[PDB]
Amino acid sequence: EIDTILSTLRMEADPSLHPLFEQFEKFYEEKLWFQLSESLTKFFDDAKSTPLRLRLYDNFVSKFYDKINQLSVVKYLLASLKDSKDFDESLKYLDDLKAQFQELDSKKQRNNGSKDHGDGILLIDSEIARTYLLKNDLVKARDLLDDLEKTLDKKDSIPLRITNSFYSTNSQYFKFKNDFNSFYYTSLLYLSTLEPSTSITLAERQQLAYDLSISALLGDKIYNFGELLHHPIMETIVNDSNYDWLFQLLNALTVGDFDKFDSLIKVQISKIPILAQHESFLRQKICLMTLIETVFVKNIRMLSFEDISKATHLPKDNVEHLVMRAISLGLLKGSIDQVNELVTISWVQPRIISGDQITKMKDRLVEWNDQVEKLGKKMEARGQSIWV
Amino acid sequence: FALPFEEDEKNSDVWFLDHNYIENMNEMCKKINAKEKLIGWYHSGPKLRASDLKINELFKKYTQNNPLLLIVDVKQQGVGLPTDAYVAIEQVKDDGTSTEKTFLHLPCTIEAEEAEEIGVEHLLRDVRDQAAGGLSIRLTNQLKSLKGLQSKLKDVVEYLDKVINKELPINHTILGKLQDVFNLLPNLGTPDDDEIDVENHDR
Amino acid sequence: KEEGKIDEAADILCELQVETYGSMEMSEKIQFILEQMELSILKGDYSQATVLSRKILKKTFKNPKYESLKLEYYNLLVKISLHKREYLEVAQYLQEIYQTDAIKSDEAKWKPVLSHIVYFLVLSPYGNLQNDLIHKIQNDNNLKKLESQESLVKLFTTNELMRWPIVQKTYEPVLNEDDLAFGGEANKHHWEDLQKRVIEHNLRVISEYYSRITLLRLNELLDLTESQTETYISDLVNQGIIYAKVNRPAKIVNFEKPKNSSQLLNEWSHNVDELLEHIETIGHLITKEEIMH
Repeated sequence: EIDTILSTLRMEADPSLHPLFEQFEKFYEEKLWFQLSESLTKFFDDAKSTPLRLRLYDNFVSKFYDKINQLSVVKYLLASLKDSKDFDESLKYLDDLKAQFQELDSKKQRNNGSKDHGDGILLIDSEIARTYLLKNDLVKARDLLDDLEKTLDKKDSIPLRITNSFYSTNSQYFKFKNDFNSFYYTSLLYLSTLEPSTSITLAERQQLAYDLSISALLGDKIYNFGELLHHPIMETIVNDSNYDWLFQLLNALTVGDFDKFDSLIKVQISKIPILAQHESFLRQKICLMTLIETVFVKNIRMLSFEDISKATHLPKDNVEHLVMRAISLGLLKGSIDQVNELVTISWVQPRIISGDQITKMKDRLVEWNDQVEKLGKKMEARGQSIWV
Repeated sequence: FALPFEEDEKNSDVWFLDHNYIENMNEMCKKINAKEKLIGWYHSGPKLRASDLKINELFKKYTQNNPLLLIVDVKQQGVGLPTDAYVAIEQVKDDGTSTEKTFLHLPCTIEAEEAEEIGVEHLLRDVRDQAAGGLSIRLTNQLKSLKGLQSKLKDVVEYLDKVINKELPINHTILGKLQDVFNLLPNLGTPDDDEIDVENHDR
Repeated sequence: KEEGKIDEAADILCELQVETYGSMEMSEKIQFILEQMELSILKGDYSQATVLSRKILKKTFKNPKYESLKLEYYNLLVKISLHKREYLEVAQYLQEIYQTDAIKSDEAKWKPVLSHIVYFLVLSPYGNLQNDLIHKIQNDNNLKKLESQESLVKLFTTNELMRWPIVQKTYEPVLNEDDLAFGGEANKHHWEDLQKRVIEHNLRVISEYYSRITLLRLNELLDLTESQTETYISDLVNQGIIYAKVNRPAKIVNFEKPKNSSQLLNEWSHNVDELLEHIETIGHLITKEEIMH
C-alpha cells in the first residue's frame, strides 16, 4: 500500500537520501515507531528544500496522528512551508490540516486519555499568521497575532516550541514596517528559548545576526551591544568579510573611539544602503553612547560643556544640541545650565554590567562601608549607659 | 496544616507526598472556615533548596494561583522577620540560556485578625527594643539600624568579589538595582543638602 | 439668491422663524435654521448665526433621521468660529463630525476630516484641552493610513527642538495643495499663526529641560530678536502654561516656579526610603544565588 509509494520516491531520490529512506520501511513494519521519529528528523535535515520531502510527509500525515508524537508531526510541516515558495500552496495546506486536528481531538483525547492534541492547534496557527506575512497581508496577520498571544498567556506552562513559533511570526512583522528597536527586543526573546534541535540552519542564524546588528547601530537606545558579543550569534559569526567591520563597529561604540567607527563606516556605507538612509542617526549614535557613559564612570553626576566638547569632537553649540536630543530620547534626565555651563544629570538609565563596571561600583562601596562602621563607633561611645 | 511528608537526605531526588490526604484534609478545612483553599505550601527551612522546584509541580493541580513557597525558619534567624517568601515563575533567561522555572522573591509583611492580635500581646511580656517607644528605646533602634546597614552592605562588596574571582554567573537583574542606588544617592554641598542644614537649625 | 438681493433674503428669513414654528417636523425646522446660518455667513454677521444655532438643541441630534443635518450643522459651526479665528473651537467641531456614523464607517469621508482636525489642533492656543485631545489622535489606527498627516502631529506629541523655516520649507509644497488653513488671502493668516505656535512649542521644551538658560542664547534658538523673544515669553506665562522670570541685563532667563524648602526636602525623604528598599531586595536575591551556584 504505502510500501509501494515509499519505494517509488526512493527511486526518484538522490543516492544521498537513499540510506535514510530505507529506515522508514523497516520501522513501519516492525512497528517501532519511536525509531521512526528519529529517522524522520535525520532525513529532513539535509533534504529540507528537496521536493521529495513534502510528498513523503503527505503519506505519513494521513496514516498517523496519534501513533507518533503531536509535537513531532506538526513541526515538520512548519519547516516545509517556509521553504515552499508558493505561498498559496501554504495557506490552503494549513487550513485543511488544522480542521482535521480539531475534529480528531473530540474522540482521540479521551480514548488515549493521556495525550492532548490541542497543543497541535497553536503550532499550526502560528504558521497561518506567517503565511499572510509572505503574501504581504499585514492586516490579516495582526489579527491572528493578538489571538496567539492571549492563548500563550492562558496556559500556566508553555513548551519551548510554541513560544518559538510565536516569536517567529512577530519578527517577520516588525521588520516589514522597518522598525528597528521593536525588532531587536523580540529577537532576544526568540534566541534564548530556542530548541537545541537543528531545524534552524546556519543561514538563518547568520541572517538574524546581520539584522540584529543593523538594528543596534541604527537604533537609538540599544546599549545591550555587549550582549551580542557575549551571546553566540554575533561572537561566532565574525569570519566572513561582512562580519569583521560590522563586529568592530559594535566594539568601537563601547570604548567610544570616534575615529575608528567613522573610518570604517565611510567605506561600507556605499555598499549597503540600509545604513545609508539612516546616516544622521548612525553618526549621532556613537556620540549618544559616549555622553551617557562619561556620567556613569564618574562618581559625581555633572559635566562641563568643555569636557563634552573634547570627548565627542563637537563645538560648544553642538554640545548643547546633543544633550537636548539625548534627554528627548530619554537616555538622561536632569537640568541644563548654559549660564554655568554644566549639565547636572539626576538619573542615568540602567544598562548591562560587565567585569570592568563590576569593580568600579565595588570600589565605591568600600568607602561607604567604612563610613557606616566609624559613624557607628561614635554612637556606641555616647549613651553607652542608655541603651535600655 | 501539616501534610504527611518524607524527605530523603541521602538522595534528595526522592520524596513522599500523599495526594489522597490533601483533598480529604481540605474538606475538613471547609468545616472550620470555607474561605480557605490551597494557595501554596510551607517549607521548614533553614533556606531555599533547588529540590523545591520539583515539589512545586504537584501543588499546581490544587491551586488557582501560582503556588506559594513560604520558608518558616524554625530556628528563628534573621534580623527582621524570620520568613522569606517566594513564588514560582516560569520565564526565559536573557543571559542567552533557556526557559527556567525559578523562585522569585516576594516581600514578607504581616497583617492579622483583630482577635489574633490581642492574643499575641497577651502571651508576650517583653517591653520591645526592636520596636519604638520612648527616647532611649529609639536611640537603641537608631544604632541597630546603622549596624544593620553595615551588615548587608558588606555582603554586597564580597558578592561583587565572587563574580570576578570565583566566578558566579553575571546576573544583570541584581546588579541593575545596585546602579540605581548610585543615581538616587544623596550629594553633598547642593542647594538640597544646604536646606537639610537649615532645617536642623529650625528644629 | 440669483438676484443681487441675497443679503435682503438673509433679513427676511432669519426674523420669520422667530415668529414661526408651528407643528412642523424637527427635520424641517432644523433645515430652515441651517439655511439661515448660511445666509448670515453671506450677510457677514457670524455672531448673529451663533444665536440661531443655540435655538436648536444639540441633544436633538442623537437620532439617525437627522443624521445628515448633524454633519452640515457642525461644518457651519466650523466656518463661524474660523471667521473669528478661534482654532480651538474649529478643532472640537470636526471631532463631532468624525464620531458621526456616516463619516467614520465610509472609507473616503473620514479622510479630509481627520486631516483638518490635526491642522487646527496645532493652531489652537496651548490649553489643558489641547493636551488631552492631541494624544487621543495617536490612539486611533485610522491615522496610520495617512502619512503626511501622521508625521505632522508626530512632532508636537513628543518634545523636541525644531525651527520655523524647517517647518515652512517642508510643509509648503505639500499642504498648499490642500485647502483650509493655507493658500488664500485670509488663510495665509491662519498659516501665519503656526509661526507663533512653533515658537510656543520651543518655549515649552526649553522650560522643562533648562532651568537657567541665557536670554542672549534663547534668541538664537527661536530665530528671533530679543524684543520678540520677550513678547512670546510674556504671553505664554500669562495663559499659565510656563513660568519664568526674565532678567533684562540679559544674564539669565530662568524657567521654573521656585520651590519651597518643604517641597525639596519631601523629595529627599522619598530617595532615602527607596535606597533602604533597594538594599533589601538585593539581599534577598544574593541568598538565592548561593544555592544556584
